[PDB]
Amino acid sequence: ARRPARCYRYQKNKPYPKSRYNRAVPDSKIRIYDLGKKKATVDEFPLCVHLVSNELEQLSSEALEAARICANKYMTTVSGRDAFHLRVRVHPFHVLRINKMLSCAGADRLQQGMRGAWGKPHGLAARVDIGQIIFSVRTKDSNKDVVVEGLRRARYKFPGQQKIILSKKWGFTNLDRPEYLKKREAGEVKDDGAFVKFLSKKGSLENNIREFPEYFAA
Amino acid sequence: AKSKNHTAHNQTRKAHRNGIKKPKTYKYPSLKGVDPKFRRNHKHALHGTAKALAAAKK
Amino acid sequence: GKSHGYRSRTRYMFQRDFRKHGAVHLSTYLKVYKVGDIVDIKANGSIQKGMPHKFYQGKTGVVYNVTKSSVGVIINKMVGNRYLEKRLNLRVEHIKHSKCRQEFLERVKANAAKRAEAKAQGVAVQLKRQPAQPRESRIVSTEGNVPQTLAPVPYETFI
Amino acid sequence: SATYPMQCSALRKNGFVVIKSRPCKIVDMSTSKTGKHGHAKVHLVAIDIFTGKKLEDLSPSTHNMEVPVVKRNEYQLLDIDDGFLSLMNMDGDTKDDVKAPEGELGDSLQTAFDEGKDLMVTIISAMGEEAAISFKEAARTD
Amino acid sequence: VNVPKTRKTYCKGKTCRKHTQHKVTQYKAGKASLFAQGKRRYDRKQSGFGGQTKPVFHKKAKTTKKVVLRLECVKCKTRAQLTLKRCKHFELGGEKKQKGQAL
RNA sequence: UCGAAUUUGGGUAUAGGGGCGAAAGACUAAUCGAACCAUCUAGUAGCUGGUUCCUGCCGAAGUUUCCCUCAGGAUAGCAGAAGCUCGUAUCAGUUUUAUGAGGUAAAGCGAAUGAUUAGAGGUUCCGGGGUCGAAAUGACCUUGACCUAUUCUCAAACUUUAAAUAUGUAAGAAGUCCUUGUUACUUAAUUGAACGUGGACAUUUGAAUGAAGAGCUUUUAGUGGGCCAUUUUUGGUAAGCAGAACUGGCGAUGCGGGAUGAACCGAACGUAGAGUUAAGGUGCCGGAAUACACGCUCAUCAGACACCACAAAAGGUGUUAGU
RNA sequence: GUGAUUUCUGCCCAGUGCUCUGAAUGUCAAAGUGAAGAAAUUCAACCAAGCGCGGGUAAACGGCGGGAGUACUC
RNA sequence: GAAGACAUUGUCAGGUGGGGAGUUUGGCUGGGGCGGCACAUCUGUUAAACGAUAACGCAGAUGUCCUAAGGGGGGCUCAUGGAGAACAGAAAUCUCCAGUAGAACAAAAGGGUAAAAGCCCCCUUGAUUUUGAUUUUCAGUGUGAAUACAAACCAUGAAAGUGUGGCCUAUCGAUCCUUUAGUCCCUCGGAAUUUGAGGCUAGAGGUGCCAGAAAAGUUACCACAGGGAUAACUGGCUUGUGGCAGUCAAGCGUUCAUAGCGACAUUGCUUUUUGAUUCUUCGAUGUCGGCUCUUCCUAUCAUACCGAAGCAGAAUUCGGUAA
RNA sequence: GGUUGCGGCCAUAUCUACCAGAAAGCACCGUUUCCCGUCCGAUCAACUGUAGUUAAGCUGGUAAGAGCCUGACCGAGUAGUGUAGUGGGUGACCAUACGCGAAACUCAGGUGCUGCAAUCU
RNA sequence: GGGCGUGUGGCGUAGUCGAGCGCGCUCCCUUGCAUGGGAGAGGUCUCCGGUUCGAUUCCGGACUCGUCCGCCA
RNA sequence: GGGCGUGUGGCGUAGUCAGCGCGCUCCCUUGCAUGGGAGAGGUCUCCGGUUCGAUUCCGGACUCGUCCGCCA
Ligand SMILES: [Zn+2]
Repeated sequence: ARRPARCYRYQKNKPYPKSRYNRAVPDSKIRIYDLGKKKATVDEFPLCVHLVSNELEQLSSEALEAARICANKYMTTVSGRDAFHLRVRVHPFHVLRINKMLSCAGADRLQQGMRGAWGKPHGLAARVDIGQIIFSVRTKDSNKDVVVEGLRRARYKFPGQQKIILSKKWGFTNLDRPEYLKKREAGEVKDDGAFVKFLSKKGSLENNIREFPEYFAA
Repeated sequence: AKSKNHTAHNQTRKAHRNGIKKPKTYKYPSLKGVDPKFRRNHKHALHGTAKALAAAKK
Repeated sequence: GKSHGYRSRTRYMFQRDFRKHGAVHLSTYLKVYKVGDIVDIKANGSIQKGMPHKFYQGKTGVVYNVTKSSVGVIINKMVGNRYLEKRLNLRVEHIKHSKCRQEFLERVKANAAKRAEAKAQGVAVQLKRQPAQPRESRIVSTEGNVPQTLAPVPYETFI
Repeated sequence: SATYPMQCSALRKNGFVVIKSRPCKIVDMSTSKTGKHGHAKVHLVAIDIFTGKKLEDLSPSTHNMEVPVVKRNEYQLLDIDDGFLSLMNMDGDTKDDVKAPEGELGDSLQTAFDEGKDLMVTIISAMGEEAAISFKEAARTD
Repeated sequence: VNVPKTRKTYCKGKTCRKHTQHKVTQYKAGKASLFAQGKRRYDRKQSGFGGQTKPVFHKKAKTTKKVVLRLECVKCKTRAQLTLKRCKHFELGGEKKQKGQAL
């Protein structure tokens, strides 16, 4: 009962989010976005691999769900359920419309054609760009060959072209590997639930000393 | 039998055929819309000025 | 149906601005306009009386009438294939003097000063403005400025 | 004005109409196409509020029918004498112009006033003629 | 709406030329006289054969009328008219609105 | 069907909104849901068809507003004709300089509004579930809220910020400066306002470029179905679909090229001669190198040129070059 | 109007018509009557039939519903 | 003989009167009809940062309400949160603190507003008179709405000032006719007085199809002028839907992803489905099905030769060259 | 230079937490007969400048302070965009040519200036 | 052809994952215009698989029944 | 497919930005006839918004009953 994704592949319309002018959309099919060992610390998983688009198109929420299930299932079967952290870095906010025509014989007796042809919501999609990350996984350096294969299996569920790039960053942060290493040898990083908070030279010295004590322990 | 609703095609060409002449400006523009208390005094001021110039160059 | 009211499509045009709402400062009431002054029109949304229409926002005109709290301004409006003369009564919160006119008057008085001082010698005053001429010959030296060779950089991911 | 126009399709059930210069209240509405090409016609069956007669009219749907203004007003009885009720308004105004009802409503109201209940009377105004339709008893404020 | 029964307003009655007290009423049209020229012409045109000779209006759309107040100066008896906007309910009896009291 | 509610001759009666009808709107002289003839009558038609010699010059519109207006008119616009007042300017689909105005593209969300993923630390006179508890505004875990510092992703009807392109004004003589006349306006007041008298400043007189004359008036035709292309863009799965914005076109237009074609590329046209080219081409059709140079490809459906006359995901120790 | 014979033609007069020798001021023309006026005229009373009120009529046009209990009953 | 000043007849007046006559029975519109109002308007957006800008585009709204919810002045600060106080608790009243508006301002939405434009109190009628000018829509017509003055007369405050309805953007109506107010002015044409009538200036009674006809159907008995500007065939563009084919592989298959299948996803093809559109045809292209007859396509049911199997034989299934 | 009265621009001026303030001026402060206003002389009104106090207001300083302001060749000539091609690509879209040119980020600095009149060790 | 829902003892019918009632008649007791009372029998919850610990109950498939929409000019 | 109406205690329903009557269950009184008073009983179909407050005002959803879906 669902149209093929080629009818909604391209970004032909303006963004159409769920708002107080829509008020009746179907809920998204993808619901879980962070999975694997999502409660892991930052220095547990140094390596990060990205599935990144090469197209300017719309990805369906159904396709996002299918790719998430495929990559998660493959990596938990080959490497264990808590050896990786996968994060879906796109969210379906664009709403797809359909002008539903009757498929009955002699439909033109009651069709009215293209008059008042404004559509009804039937699906949700995420609008991506050139070089935008869809999937991001962080793991140890011993799981590179299985997370590349997991992303390669997940790439079949997506239209268009995607690339698998091994990032130069440490995990889900934005510093490089030696930059993060020379930062964490000092005490100016401090862990959070999954992420890490950093020290800055601004701010009040009392707060900067109750937090982050080992760097000032010089 | 629907038809074309509205367009602005060819309109700037039609205007710029013999078009977009600026209005002619003049010395001594019109005093309509100017404040009547100003004009009522301005009449007497010009009348006195004309009488003084006539008496000077009589 | 369609809607073309007096203040249609004037949302961001007649918003005030960020962090300068409230009452207006007293310089706009202390400024003095005379007949023949050239003024810019920018409406103040805080004052609802004497408002200009949305067409005249950012338009520049000439004062022709001065009343108690307002100013009469003449604008030239393109209607069809010609310009028409439009007379507007605007409160003084919606107008300010045009700075280009006072810049030109400063050029006039400095220009007359130059002509007056150089008339005592006759030194070919050359009072017209000139645009940006092509730059002439020069000698650039390498003392402490030996050239540094640059090359194109190879490609990287940078994510 | 006393009365205002309306469209037949704009009319609906339990609404007031003017039929043959009488205030009437609709009980039935039915629309049937005149011809396959043509517009539907509205057949209206209504009951006069004052007299209880059944009046029907059919019209084009696009036609405009006259509609009265009906006001229902709430009063307390003071006396029933000579077939004329005496009523008492909020803020203490009194009217005696209302004639007493002549049917089983009037009989029940007469017996209720004879045996001494405090009776709340609803009288309606439409097109310059006045009548009483129903009565209740005040459950509180005895 | 509600309008008070009296009003101090301008009177151009050639002796006042100022604000005097005025008693207000509502304007009523008055009966259409016979022997008005249009009525005589209409009767002459309607006599004979030919049926109805003039249009009779049917497509009524307004539900209200503009109310007209008749002001009457108490000194020199001169009268003025002024119209108001459209209102479904109108009254001249002054029952003033009161603020901090119950429903 | 054939002895009768039979068939039929002649005479006679009924005449056109009338007749007659065992009823079909049947018949009433090949004419009937109102006969025929003549006149009114050359009835009216916003609708279809046609509209008669040559050459020269200029040359459109399918758009604004109103209409029982939507196949039509009026009105403005576009066009022609007649000119008139002057003689290089009170010009300009242009640039520069100076100065305004704007809320789109972009960006932002550890900034307001709204949406939204994940943990962390706290708050229980201040939650809910279990377990331990006599019970407890009891305890221990868990889960929900709220707060605090973070984190992932967004917005036609969100925004602090904010372009590009378009867009207003000014670049003087109708100007600037000095002095002092008028007034019933205005001021406490010759204070000011406006218009003035007299005097000074001229060809670099106030940026560039170009001007092909500049300005003004009257009158009237046709038109008021448009369509296509690039870019922006709306509805739609889409359409040689429907609807907008700026420009250029076709209509109204031939010529060279795209084999062919209204719109594409090039270029717009008096009659000829010579030369050079545009776009496109140079094996032969076919005018012009089976030129030169470096590589790649062998297809048991090769490929061969924009608009344009289609092909995708996924693969291949085919072959080549790379990381 | 229905359409030989045979056998039957149930219920409904609220609506729309049709029909009364009923009862009688509600609607209520012209003429006529009264008042006011200087008159044109204005205002009232009175006011025929028909409407309106009250009956009849379906071999007149027509019409012949729902909710519970256990065909029947409410 | 009967009847008799009653019938009859004549003229007026009321009723009845499709028996008959005449006429009417909107427009837009992805054909028309039904539906809706995109028909007079308003807010935000589409709208592409001056202005303008379409669709039966999106989200909504109007035919009202108000003697205060208008005008002037004075005092005060709101939503919310925290901490307290008998009954009194989630919500009654009182007190303090924080509080850029997160409240309120009649209504739809968007702007604007903090010693206020909000809440409370005091006084009032400027929601008044006289005609002009200007802005929006625009033909620079009307109507509606609005802006700034002039000449009066007022309100309020100590005053400067403010006020010509509602904080701003919507909230509404020609000619003819009737009626009211003013001037108590002009005319009734042989001359006067008084009624009556007609004029001048300003309002009201209303046309919502909102620049403004007085208006029910049917036609299968039908007619005329036209239209491919416009529907019902084929053909053409598109392929949602229909049909057919792939890729990936969580699983089914005792065990085993792929012998045979194959979820969640995703890429295509076809024009033997039905839609969508309106390009051609309305001075006509004969419109279902069957019978008859020829040829073509392959996405192969059988026959020929083969490969694979969860092929022992028999039977079967999957696939290839093949029309 | 401090302070007061009236201001202009309206955070470099605001906010949070501390510290300091000679002189003068502001301020808190004392009182209810009179004018006046309140449930309440708390606000407002009036009287005294006396009985007192810098505790607060106010001013200034401090803070790897929050905010705000300025600058950068910091990001970045990046994103976006005007013009051009019989450019690439099935397409989606993307390079190049002639031009214009952001925002976030990062870093550095700053934290009221001033007009008129009066008055002050 | 497609969609949607349905399936309980001989019959009707109640079911939140932990098969009851009424009717038929088996027996006994108890009565003209023939009753009542008490103990009875009676299901593979349509079937087949998986989940659970155990499915009427949850899920997937099949069967069956009942509705709704569909050929041409 | 589209449009309209519909749900209030068992029933009838009414309504201002949940009431009675008849049912039900008790009690009391007096026939010929009775009547009275108490209670238990209603998330106003449901869910939101608006509003001091919503049966009432609006939006969305469910159920049921209707009416159209025609020319070729
Ligand atoms: Zn007077």
